[PDB]
Amino acid sequence: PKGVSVEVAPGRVKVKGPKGELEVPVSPEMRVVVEEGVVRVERPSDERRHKSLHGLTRTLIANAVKGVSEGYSKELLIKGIGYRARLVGRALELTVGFSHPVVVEPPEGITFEVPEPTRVRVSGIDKQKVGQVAANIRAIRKPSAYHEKGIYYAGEPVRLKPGKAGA
Amino acid sequence: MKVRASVKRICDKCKVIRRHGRVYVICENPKHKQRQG
Amino acid sequence: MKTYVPKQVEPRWVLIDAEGKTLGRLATKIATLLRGKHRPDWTPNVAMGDFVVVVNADKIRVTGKKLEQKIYTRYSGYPGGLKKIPLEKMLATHPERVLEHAVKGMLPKGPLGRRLFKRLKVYAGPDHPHQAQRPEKL
Amino acid sequence: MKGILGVKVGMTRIFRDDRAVPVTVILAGPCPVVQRRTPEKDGYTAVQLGFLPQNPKRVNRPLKGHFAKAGVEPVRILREIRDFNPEGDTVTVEIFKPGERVDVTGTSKGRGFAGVMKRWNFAGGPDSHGAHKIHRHPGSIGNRKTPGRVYKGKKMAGHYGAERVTVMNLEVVDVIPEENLLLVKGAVPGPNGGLVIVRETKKAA
RNA sequence: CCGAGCGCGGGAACAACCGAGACCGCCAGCUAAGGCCCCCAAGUCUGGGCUAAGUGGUAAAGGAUGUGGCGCCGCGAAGACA
RNA sequence: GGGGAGGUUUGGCACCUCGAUGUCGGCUCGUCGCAUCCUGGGGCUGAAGAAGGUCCCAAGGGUUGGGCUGUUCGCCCAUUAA
RNA sequence: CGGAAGGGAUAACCGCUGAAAGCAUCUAAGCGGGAAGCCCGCCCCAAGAUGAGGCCUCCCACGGCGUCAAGCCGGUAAGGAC
Repeated sequence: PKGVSVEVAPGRVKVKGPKGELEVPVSPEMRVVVEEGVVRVERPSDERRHKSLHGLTRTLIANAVKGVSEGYSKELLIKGIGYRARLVGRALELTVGFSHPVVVEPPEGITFEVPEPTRVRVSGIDKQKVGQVAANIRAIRKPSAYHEKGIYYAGEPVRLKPGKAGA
Repeated sequence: MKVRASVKRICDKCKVIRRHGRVYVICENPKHKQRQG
Repeated sequence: MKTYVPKQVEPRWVLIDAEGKTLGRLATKIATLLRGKHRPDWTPNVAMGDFVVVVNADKIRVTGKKLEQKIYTRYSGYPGGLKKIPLEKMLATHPERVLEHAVKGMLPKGPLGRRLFKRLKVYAGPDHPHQAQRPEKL
Repeated sequence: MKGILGVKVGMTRIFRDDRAVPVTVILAGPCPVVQRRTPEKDGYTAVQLGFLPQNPKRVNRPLKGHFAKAGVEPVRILREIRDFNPEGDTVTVEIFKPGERVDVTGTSKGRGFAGVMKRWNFAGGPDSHGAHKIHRHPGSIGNRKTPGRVYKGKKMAGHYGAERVTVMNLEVVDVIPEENLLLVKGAVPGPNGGLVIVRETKKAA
């Protein structure tokens, strides 16, 4: 956590980065402190719920920091045929297996950006709400449909028999 | 399979994951897709 | 001798917080006061137990999964007239109700048992009609 | 969401367009706006609306000739449009332009105590084969021993008349300010020449 | 045991489950069963264990990386689980 | 081959009712139940699509008209998203 | 003409960042989608909502016994009724 900007509040460790700030509030349980320069976190005890919280949370904020330290690596590879991804002005006008163009709009806190129509890119400045939108588009046009055709993160398609298996 | 009182780990690549309260048996193939119901 | 019966004493008013408190446990206390069980000369057939103005009942604490679990019910004489509402929605829309329901059931059923319910005003605030005395309690 | 008061007249079928249209007419006419109602001293947003002028000795006392603008009362007194904050002056008819659809409230005429068939609707039956005893009759009501009671509101014979209804999605294709009329798709509840308010319709807002 | 004890207190309500043989009165005291946050009378007593389902608040063969504790047998600082 | 549930069928019991508790179906009027016929949705598929097979959630509203039989049952006719 | 369109919370289920248990997870912290179904949005009742509410106004004292305490009695004002 070098050029970061953490901030200990009661149960809400606020953190600024080169892009913007993020508040990541978690249960006060355990201990949330900025010491020496890097941030630490430590369970109150060896209690199941607590241990869980300790790990989960410590890593949550650990990403929260590296989130404003730019954690955006998320982009969709649209495969298939007549599937073009455009970007006019602010909105993204991709055109999949659907009978109409797919119209998405970069909301507050994150940005998309479509280089070429075969693959959308998304600079996400919020690791949480990020994969949610990755999944937004992936689940907007689900791929693999038996043989192929659709929207892949990059996840190697599992097949199934094409012009067959239907008696 | 898919929803039945006797849920197994069948092909070892399946797991028991006590999600949302009740038991499921998840894997890769959704054919093994049991559930404690 | 012959047991003594109180004269027409002057009803004493009282104010209670609410927030952070436990629903049942709270009412638990309210009731015993709506009657004279706290006063040394409690009498069964009379009604002389303090009036109780409770503030911001909109923030009462409740254990377990009540919030999502606990379901209140009302039945209109009509077929399929059962109407059940979750403690969760009772707070949102007019929550001063929860505390009342909780208490009403914790008071006698007879005529005066409702008479004493009248002695209790609950507000989703705080804030009351600053009528008089009203010494806050704990 | 605006409105206008009104009295009923006309019904025909005027060959507008080229096709036929059942034409219910209403005289909105000079229907006053006398007093608004604001949140804190009321709890909503409404206005009071009068109607036809003939009122001298038989009315008197408070009038609301008081109010803050007199004008005297109608004779058909006044009602109330919620969510409507006008401009000021007594509102005529043209509030609604031809080409819009609207809601409308009014009393239904009175058919009083009727026979269950002509009420909710049952059936009756045995006009011949069975008995003559139970022609226009409800037959049965509840179950045998349990419940052993008569269902709350299980449809029964009785009144079906002096009520009131609000109809939605009627269509006005004319409005004559020259004598204060409103020409709509005929569906007009109530009799020819009584109480009827018009308000804006609802579809998607 | 009732019946003959639908006389009494528990059992929410209940001849015969538990308590307990009513001559009569009393605005007196110990107590049974059962109980003690409030109905309704008495500990929101003391102290320490378990559970997260409203389990309590009425179900089995049977099923599981639920949680608490316990026992066994390798692996491992020669360096392991992943 | 084992374990349960439901209380519609078919029974074992003989406690309310022999100084009366009118037994079949159809007309009329229903209301509720869900282990759902249809209509929403989703998971699986020995599912290309079409359509189907199966399970899980879901009663909002709907569940048609005739032939025959006193017959509820059922068979048939014309249909229906059913 | 009515079902609606739209809003809100969700099931089954589909998802995101994420641990305990260095990997994995749709979850134990948090967020999203998601049903003719739940709450509303609609129509009607409806303040005996004994709690009898709110608003716009409108009329008004001593007239005879209650001096001090609530009544009681006769015609009037807004009016109401026959």
